[PDB]
Amino acid sequence: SLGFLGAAGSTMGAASMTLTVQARNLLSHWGIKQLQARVLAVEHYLRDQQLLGIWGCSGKLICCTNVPWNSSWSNRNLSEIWDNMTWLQWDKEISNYTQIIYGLLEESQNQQEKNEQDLLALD
Amino acid sequence: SLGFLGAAGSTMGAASMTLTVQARNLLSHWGIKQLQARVLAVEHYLRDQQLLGIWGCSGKLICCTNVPWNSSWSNRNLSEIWDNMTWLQWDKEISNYTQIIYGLLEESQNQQEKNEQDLLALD
Amino acid sequence: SLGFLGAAGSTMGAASMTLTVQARNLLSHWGIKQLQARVLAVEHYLRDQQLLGIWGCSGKLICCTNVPWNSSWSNRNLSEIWDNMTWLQWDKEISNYTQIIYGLLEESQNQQEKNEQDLLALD
Amino acid sequence: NLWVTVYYGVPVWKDAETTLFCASDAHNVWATHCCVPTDPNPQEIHLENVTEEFNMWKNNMVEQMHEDIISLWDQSLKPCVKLTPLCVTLQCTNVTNNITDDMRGELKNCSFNMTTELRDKKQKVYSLFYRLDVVQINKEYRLINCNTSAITQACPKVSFEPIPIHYCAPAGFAILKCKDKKFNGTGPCPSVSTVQCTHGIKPVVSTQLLLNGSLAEEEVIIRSENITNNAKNILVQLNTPVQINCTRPNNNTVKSIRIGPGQWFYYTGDIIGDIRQAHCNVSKATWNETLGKVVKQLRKHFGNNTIIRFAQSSGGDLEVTTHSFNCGGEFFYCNTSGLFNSTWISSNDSITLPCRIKQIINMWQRIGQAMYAPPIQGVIRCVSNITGLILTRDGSTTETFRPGGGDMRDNWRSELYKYKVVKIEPLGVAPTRCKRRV
Amino acid sequence: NLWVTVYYGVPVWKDAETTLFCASDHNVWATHCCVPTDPNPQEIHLENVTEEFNMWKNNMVEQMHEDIISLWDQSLKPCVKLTPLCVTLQCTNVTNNITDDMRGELKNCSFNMTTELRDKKQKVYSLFYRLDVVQINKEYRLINCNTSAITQACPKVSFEPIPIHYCAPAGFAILKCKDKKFNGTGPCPSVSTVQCTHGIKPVVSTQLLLNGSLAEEEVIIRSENITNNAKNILVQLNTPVQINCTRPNNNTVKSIRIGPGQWFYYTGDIIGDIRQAHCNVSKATWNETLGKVVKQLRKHFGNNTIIRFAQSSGGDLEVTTHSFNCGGEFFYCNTSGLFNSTWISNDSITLPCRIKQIINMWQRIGQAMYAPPIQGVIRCVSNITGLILTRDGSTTETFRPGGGDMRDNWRSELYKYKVVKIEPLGVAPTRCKRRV
Amino acid sequence: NLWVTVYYGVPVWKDAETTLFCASDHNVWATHCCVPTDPNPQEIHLENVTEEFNMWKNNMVEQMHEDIISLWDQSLKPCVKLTPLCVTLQCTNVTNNITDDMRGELKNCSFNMTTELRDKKQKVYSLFYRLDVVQINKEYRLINCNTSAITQACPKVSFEPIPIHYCAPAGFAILKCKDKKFNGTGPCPSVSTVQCTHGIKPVVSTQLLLNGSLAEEEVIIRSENITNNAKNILVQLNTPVQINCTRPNNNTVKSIRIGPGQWFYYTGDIIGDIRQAHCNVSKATWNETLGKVVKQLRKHFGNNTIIRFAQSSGGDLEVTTHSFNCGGEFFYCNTSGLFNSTWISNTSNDSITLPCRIKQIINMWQRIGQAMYAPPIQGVIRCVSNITGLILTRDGGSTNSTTETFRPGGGDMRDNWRSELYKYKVVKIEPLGVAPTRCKRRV
Ligand SMILES: *[C@@H]1O[C@H](CO)[C@@H](O[C@@H]2O[C@H](CO)[C@@H](O[C@@H]3O[C@H](CO[C@H]4O[C@H](CO)[C@@H](O)[C@H](O)[C@@H]4O)[C@@H](O)[C@H](O[C@H]4O[C@H](CO)[C@@H](O)[C@H](O)[C@@H]4O)[C@@H]3O)[C@H](O)[C@H]2NC(C)=O)[C@H](O)[C@H]1NC(C)=O
Ligand SMILES: *[C@@H]1O[C@H](CO)[C@@H](O[C@@H]2O[C@H](CO)[C@@H](O[C@@H]3O[C@H](CO[C@H]4O[C@H](CO)[C@@H](O)[C@H](O)[C@@H]4O)[C@@H](O)[C@H](O[C@H]4O[C@H](CO)[C@@H](O)[C@H](O)[C@@H]4O)[C@@H]3O)[C@H](O)[C@H]2NC(C)=O)[C@H](O)[C@H]1NC(C)=O
Ligand SMILES: *[C@@H]1O[C@H](CO)[C@@H](O[C@@H]2O[C@H](CO)[C@@H](O)[C@H](O)[C@H]2NC(C)=O)[C@H](O)[C@H]1NC(C)=O
Ligand SMILES: *[C@@H]1O[C@H](CO)[C@@H](O[C@@H]2O[C@H](CO)[C@@H](O)[C@H](O)[C@H]2NC(C)=O)[C@H](O)[C@H]1NC(C)=O
Ligand SMILES: *[C@@H]1O[C@H](CO)[C@@H](O[C@@H]2O[C@H](CO)[C@@H](O)[C@H](O)[C@H]2NC(C)=O)[C@H](O)[C@H]1NC(C)=O
Ligand SMILES: *[C@@H]1O[C@H](CO)[C@@H](O[C@@H]2O[C@H](CO)[C@@H](O)[C@H](O)[C@H]2NC(C)=O)[C@H](O)[C@H]1NC(C)=O
Ligand SMILES: *[C@@H]1O[C@H](CO)[C@@H](O[C@@H]2O[C@H](CO)[C@@H](O)[C@H](O)[C@H]2NC(C)=O)[C@H](O)[C@H]1NC(C)=O
Ligand SMILES: *[C@@H]1O[C@H](CO)[C@@H](O[C@@H]2O[C@H](CO)[C@@H](O)[C@H](O)[C@H]2NC(C)=O)[C@H](O)[C@H]1NC(C)=O
Ligand SMILES: *[C@@H]1O[C@H](CO)[C@@H](O)[C@H](O)[C@H]1NC(C)=O
Ligand SMILES: *[C@@H]1O[C@H](CO)[C@@H](O)[C@H](O)[C@H]1NC(C)=O
Ligand SMILES: *[C@@H]1O[C@H](CO)[C@@H](O)[C@H](O)[C@H]1NC(C)=O
Ligand SMILES: *[C@@H]1O[C@H](CO)[C@@H](O)[C@H](O)[C@H]1NC(C)=O
Ligand SMILES: *[C@@H]1O[C@H](CO)[C@@H](O)[C@H](O)[C@H]1NC(C)=O
Repeated sequence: SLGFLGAAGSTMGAASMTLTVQARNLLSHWGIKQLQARVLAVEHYLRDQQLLGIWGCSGKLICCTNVPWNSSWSNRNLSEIWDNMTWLQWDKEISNYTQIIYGLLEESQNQQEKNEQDLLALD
Repeated sequence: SLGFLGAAGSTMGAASMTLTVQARNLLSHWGIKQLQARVLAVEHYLRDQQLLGIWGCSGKLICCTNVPWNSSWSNRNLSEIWDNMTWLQWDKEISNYTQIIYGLLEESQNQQEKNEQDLLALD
Repeated sequence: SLGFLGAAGSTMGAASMTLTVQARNLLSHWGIKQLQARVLAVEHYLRDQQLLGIWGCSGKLICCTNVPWNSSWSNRNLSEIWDNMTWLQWDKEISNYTQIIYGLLEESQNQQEKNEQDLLALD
Repeated sequence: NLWVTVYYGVPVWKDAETTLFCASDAHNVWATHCCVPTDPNPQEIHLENVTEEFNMWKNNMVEQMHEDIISLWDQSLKPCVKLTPLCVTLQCTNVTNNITDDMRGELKNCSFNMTTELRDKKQKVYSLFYRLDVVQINKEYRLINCNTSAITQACPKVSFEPIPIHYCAPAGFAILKCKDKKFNGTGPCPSVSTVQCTHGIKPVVSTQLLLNGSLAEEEVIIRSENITNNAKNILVQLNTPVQINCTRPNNNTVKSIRIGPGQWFYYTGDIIGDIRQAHCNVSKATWNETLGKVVKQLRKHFGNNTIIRFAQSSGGDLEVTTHSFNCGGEFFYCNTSGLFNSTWISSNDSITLPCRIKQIINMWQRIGQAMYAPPIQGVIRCVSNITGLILTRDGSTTETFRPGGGDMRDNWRSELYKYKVVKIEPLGVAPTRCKRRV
Repeated sequence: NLWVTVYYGVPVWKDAETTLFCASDHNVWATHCCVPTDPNPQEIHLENVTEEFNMWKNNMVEQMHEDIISLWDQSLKPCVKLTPLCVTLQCTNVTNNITDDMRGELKNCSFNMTTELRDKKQKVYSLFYRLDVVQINKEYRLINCNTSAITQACPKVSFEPIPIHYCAPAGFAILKCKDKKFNGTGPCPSVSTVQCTHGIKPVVSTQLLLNGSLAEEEVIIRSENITNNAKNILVQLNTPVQINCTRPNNNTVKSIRIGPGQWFYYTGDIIGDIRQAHCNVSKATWNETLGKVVKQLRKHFGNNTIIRFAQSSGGDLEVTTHSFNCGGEFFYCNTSGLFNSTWISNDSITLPCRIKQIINMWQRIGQAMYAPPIQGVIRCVSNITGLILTRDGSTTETFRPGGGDMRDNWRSELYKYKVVKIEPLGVAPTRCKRRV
Repeated sequence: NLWVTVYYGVPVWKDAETTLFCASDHNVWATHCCVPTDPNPQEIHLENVTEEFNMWKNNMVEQMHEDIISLWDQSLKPCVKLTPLCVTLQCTNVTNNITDDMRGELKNCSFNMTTELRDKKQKVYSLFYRLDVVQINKEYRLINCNTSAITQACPKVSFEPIPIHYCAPAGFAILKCKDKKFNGTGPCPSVSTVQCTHGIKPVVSTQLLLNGSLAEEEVIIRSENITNNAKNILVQLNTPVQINCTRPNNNTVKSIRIGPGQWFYYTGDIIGDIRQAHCNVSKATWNETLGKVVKQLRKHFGNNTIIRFAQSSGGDLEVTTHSFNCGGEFFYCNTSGLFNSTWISNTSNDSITLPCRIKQIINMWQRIGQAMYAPPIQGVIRCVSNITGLILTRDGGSTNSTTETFRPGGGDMRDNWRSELYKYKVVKIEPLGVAPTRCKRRV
């Protein structure tokens, strides 16, 4: 019971056990400022949900994919990443490669939408 | 079709077969009252969809879970619950304990996801 | 690649390989016109997502369903549909049967959910 | 051996407060262009085996109707001429040339120095006034509003005629309607239905009698929050309209002067023919039958051996003590003592109610915002249906009832009592024998 | 044995109407109110897509019309209301420095105006351009005193047209017609998709279209129904005609306080000779341009048919002359000298111009603007990129300058664009079934 | 060997800007527009999180500034417009019941005012302070006649600050610095997350900051750039200094109509002696306060530097005096008695009395064209407040000499806000991210 972002600063492998706590708080002229803010909260939420959708991770807090990890992005050990490191630090270390990884996640899912359809057609 | 709320008053069993009808009718200074009405409808929709997602019931109208039912919450016979009572009555009886059940559902899903990740890593 | 709607005019088969190109661009007094524009985009996005959810196609780009195709809607050969026609043409051709098909898809998923619940209860 | 199962799309609801929007249907002060026209095909869903509790005395649909009406009224006047140049000394004499005793001393003939299109020029004009709008200063008079407010002239091209407004719930909400013909506004209603929009409601403004509303289906219905408490008003819904014919027999000629660049003032120039009072005609027998029915229903709450007496209003502002309404665009103040003068104990003969007319109107019981109702050229006649009453009971063996009123929310409750707004709560949980497979 | 398969992200669209917003990269068009735009906008060519456009039913035009009017009014809302000026004026003629062309054009008016203190008055003497002053019966009033109020335009706000880009909301797209020789009504074989239009300058003019786009190859004549004499003809040129407009008089501008921080601007005097404002075009350039127009009209009306041009037949100054905003001054130029000709199978043209300070723009009544005079001498150089012509209701067709409806200036730039809604969801048969 | 795994709900964030709304808990801070506060706000301490804060680049301050200006204008907008008042005034000196300080300070004016009827006039006489009236050539006009219009503030609307809590929208959070002795520009070793700020009272003042937060441990000296002679220094005090302000004169307030529904308020008369408004500061407390300030300034300027305090160099009253709103009246107090000392090597019930001027025509926020008339208040006014911080400017004398001089500064309202909003920054929550794991997706 750490609270919202109470795990920040904690080891990545430990902080990953409280994902629900942050996830459930993302949707939590003077009236226009409020109305605009409400709209933004929705827009940001939906953009992240759309990415999970196109990557095939809809409905999950933890999603495994078939994009292999490239040592170019990071050559750190799992005992150095999931332990002896927090998420704020990790985000900075691989900030460059975020766009690349996202592109690959999308490509992979689109290929697997096609492969599934072909198998069903063969059945 | 009985119409949008036509199933109300029928037994829970009978009403469980019309879920599509009620679900599809969600989402569907004077311009501010109209925008507020629109924004509010969206926010409520998304908040309920978020809970279903957190609990693992993503994109489904009926979900079975791994949380056992406690006789403390209600000890009625299933034949009474499904054949005599309607949903309005049921909800009033269990207005209490709603947040116990919801908390358990969030916990159960988090554990399930962790376990699936471990099996995939081992396989 | 081709860019947004760059596949328009291509055959349906070829065009189907660019679905993520269009999907990512669906979501993203004076200042009120700006809010209305934002709200409207969200509403359209969500209505399509809700509909996919009802049909059991949540999170998918290519969703196979169990509603059979009727010759009364269109009786073309598959090679004609997928290799000669484009999507703009197809949409015009079967415009009259859109609601029929959608109604059938909703009914089919409701039956599928009922069947799953009974099987799990029987186990 | 049971498991928790989650169901989405569950047909349940909770009482809730939300903001409604108007739809109306397809120039007028009701600004219906600001509403979104509804679907020509309405839907109503009867809910079989559903009983629900309604409470018309705690209904926020009423509060919203009130606020939107006030707001549109004010918005309508925003682009209209401000008659600030009229707060001048008026030099007035009596209109005596063609008067019957009916209006002796009621009309005044006033002369004054009015502004013109050019800043450096003045004009002398004269006009007729109805006395109720003019007060003596010391023959020197001023308009009644000079020491409290500015007056905005109503725009001559915009009608005040009520247009039915349909109020619609936002998605995620629903409006439940009570179909019980004997329902008195409070408690369980055995037969209900669901609608998305209300019937059209005409925003008729009146003070003692309710005009052009809905009629009760079977019997006169007495509704109150607590009938026991004489501090509350009683709303009465009738089973038959009582037809009332109202008129201003005088033929007014309307003149217009320029008062500034792009602005003009409208006023009564003269009167053609003789001068007689405005009045309303109510058939006596129909009124007597109607009132007798009201008495029978009142006896059900006060006792069969209690005498019921009707009396005229005892005092208060003219807006409260008389029956005030907008007839043809003019504002009438009718004396109803001729309708409520009878004690009830265990051939074209009509009742005539004299009516006075005012041009400077202070609506919605507010101070600081007056409206000038420009005169309407010609002779005015309007016919309307009395569909209900607002009565107030006094504090022995005899009870006394008088016309009550003055609070506009009561006029609304009489149409909105049938509806309540609820929130739809589609997500629910119940035990089943289905265990998730993992 | 085929089953319905649902596809999401399908490249399909429908004709649609939505709200568009601006992205326009001290100015009346309030570009600070627009979003910043894309430094490098994308365009996608829709190879093998043919789509229909109809410029006369394009609601983008109607929205531009509404936005332009609202922006205009918003810039005037916070400016001083010149109501103390609606007084009797004592006026005499300015005959001190007149050429024969200016005889009776300017008047010297004296009046008693308000000042900072309510108690005091001041005598003011200003010059007017006659068209703004109407005789009362040497007693005159400003023309607007019976119908409207005057708002002084703020001296700090420029009226110079600045390009405005219109952008569609997500879920919508703007199709653009890339075909040359496209007249605006019918199939367009080469189209592309953009999110925002190119910038359009909101230039206000009445007979000649100024500073617009040029036709790619040849004069294009567009109309809703060319054989219907009730319709206007919009002619797009493929070459500019350069026009030089001048107000040669050197104005000295004075100002007074008329109220509590309120001030009025007016012409005090004029240095040197007063001459009429005028516009110049080359005769040869104009004759070549007009000949091209004639050739294209001939294709539509027939060979060995006489094509005649004539001056506008009548109506208000705003439609009988070519009006425009030059340096902030409002000119009303006589184009008869351009359109006086008959066509059958160094040396310039000078057009006289009048100037007004009280402006009733967008054909509205009750809202009038006062344009402060500008100190100094003004010259503008602009390109004529099109014409608005009407066809006179035999063996001879007669064309006259037309105009008066601002929607037409808009259409000349927006004819290439259409708004559609994206419909990403759809179905088709295929040999695929869902496992149960 | 390793695969990309996507996580949602990851506890990370980025610097970000957004629009904050107010939550509150007859004023000019539209507290009725604001939503209510959370009776049980949740402050979450973040263990092992170091976050960099910069109070000088904090846009919360800019947003508060704009909100205050807009709220101010909205509350004034519907009130009576005193344009009938810009008339020639005939004025003489008040000589009856005058002490020596108030000599020529107060004037007795008469004028021809309008009435409800357009045809009539009334002769009204009111008292005005000499700061509001400027001579025309005994002929005077109000100071605003040649630059602005006057709106009378509505008598029913207070000017007493009500705490405002700013709240982030969902998707955003506010990080708070709990590091005591935080100078406001630097990494903060101990932080917590809140959704709403504490309640900040939008107190308006110039040279001395009133009714703010106190430093937890010791006086804190903060500036954008301490070595830049062009920057102001914000000093947060450890203990409050109590200041007692009053206007002893018993004003009788009169009201007339100047048009239909338009009431004008003015001072009619004064009962008894006419004395100068003033503020009292405990002498001993003030002397201890400066000694503490000096010890801290030395950390930046050295021991061998003499620290001298001096009065403001000059300018408009709004920047040379201590301005504040007391009881609804506007005071301009001359703080020369507070900043007249030299500290070399850091060297009862007495008090310092500061004379104050009263002004009714107010031009706030350093704007031109929008002027307000503050109605006089019936009766005698006294208010007690806490000095919680100072704004100082610096004459960089130590560069050339052994003596450094500090003077009262301020006047830019943004600096008053920075005083409270230095502990907070807005960040955007970024719930998505990836990391390598051993997990793969079954096909
Ligand atoms: C209870 O409900 C009744 C309706 O049943 C209301 O009575 C109506 O009141 C309106 C005015 O508010 C009357 O409308 C006026 O009627 C005049 C006569 O109409 C005849 O001639 C026209 C052709 O010219 C026919 O179409 C029509 O059927 C009649 O045969 C018109 O001349 C008036 O138009 C002029 O004035 C209006 C002012 O708003 C302008 O906008 C117009 O442009 C024009 O200058 C107008 O239409 C209506 O006739 C009345 N009906 C009846 C049956 O009497 C009651 O008022 C209502 N009760 C309450 C309290 O509101
Ligand atoms: C720093 O912080 C301090 C507080 O810690 C502020 O001081 C307060 O200032 C307000 C406003 O001047 C004071 O409130 C006023 O008090 C008047 C005196 O009566 C009081 O005492 C009697 C007797 O016990 C009580 O019966 C009465 O209710 C009061 O408690 C009242 O007359 C005032 O009310 C009138 O004016 C207001 C205007 O807003 C109207 O709304 C009312 O209807 C009425 O006409 C008002 O209540 C308060 O007492 C002061 N507190 C203390 C402890 O002294 C400083 O002002 C602040 N510093 C700065 C710069 O803002
Ligand atoms: C902040 O850092 C400290 C030091 O590493 C963490 O404390 C350790 O926590 C683990 C897990 O509970 C214990 O097994 C160790 O014994 C603790 N170390 C010491 C020295 O006591 C602390 O958990 C971190 N905080 C957060 C929120 O992650
Ligand atoms: C209806 O109004 C009456 C009158 O106020 C209420 O009865 C009173 O109740 C109080 C206690 O709350 C007693 O002290 C009074 O003596 C009672 N007066 C009378 C005349 O009985 C009554 O409770 C109200 N009923 C409802 C449903 O609100
Ligand atoms: C109100 O006016 C209506 C007419 O507008 C009256 O109805 C008329 O009644 C007389 C009675 O003899 C009949 O001759 C007429 O034919 C009726 N007219 C219509 C329209 O049917 C009605 O009686 C009047 N009521 C009162 C009490 O004034
Ligand atoms: C603009 O070009 C279109 C062709 O692209 C012309 O449309 C044709 O008009 C004729 C005569 O009415 C019809 O018979 C054809 O069927 C139309 N073709 C199409 C594709 O619609 C149009 O008339 C031209 N308009 C102008 C002003 O030049
Ligand atoms: C507030 O305190 C911090 C921490 O001591 C000061 O930060 C130093 O600033 C200098 C100049 O840019 C840098 O070279 C140092 O590296 C910073 N120190 C650290 C630990 O990062 C800051 O300057 C102080 N601000 C004021 C106004 O005194
Ligand atoms: C400011 O005013 C307060 C009163 O509001 C003074 O405090 C009082 O001091 C006397 C000293 O004899 C005590 O008996 C009272 O009990 C104190 N009252 C309160 C409420 O504390 C304070 O001394 C004044 N300060 C200055 C600088 O004038
Ligand atoms: C209401 O109850 C009757 C049995 O008395 C049943 O036949 C009917 O179907 C029920 N209505 C609904 C909506 O379930
Ligand atoms: C100014 O007013 C005086 C009267 O006070 C009048 O005689 C004079 O003609 C007016 N002057 C002008 C220019 O209107
Ligand atoms: C008011 O006092 C000042 C003091 O300097 C003096 O100069 C002035 O003449 C006095 N005015 C009157 C009217 O007494
Ligand atoms: C102040 O006025 C009073 C009368 O109200 C008088 O008795 C007293 O002497 C005057 N004091 C001074 C200093 O003028
Ligand atoms: C102020 O405090 C210092 C010590 O910090 C002391 O030496 C000095 O005498 C004090 N001054 C007064 C006036 O009390």
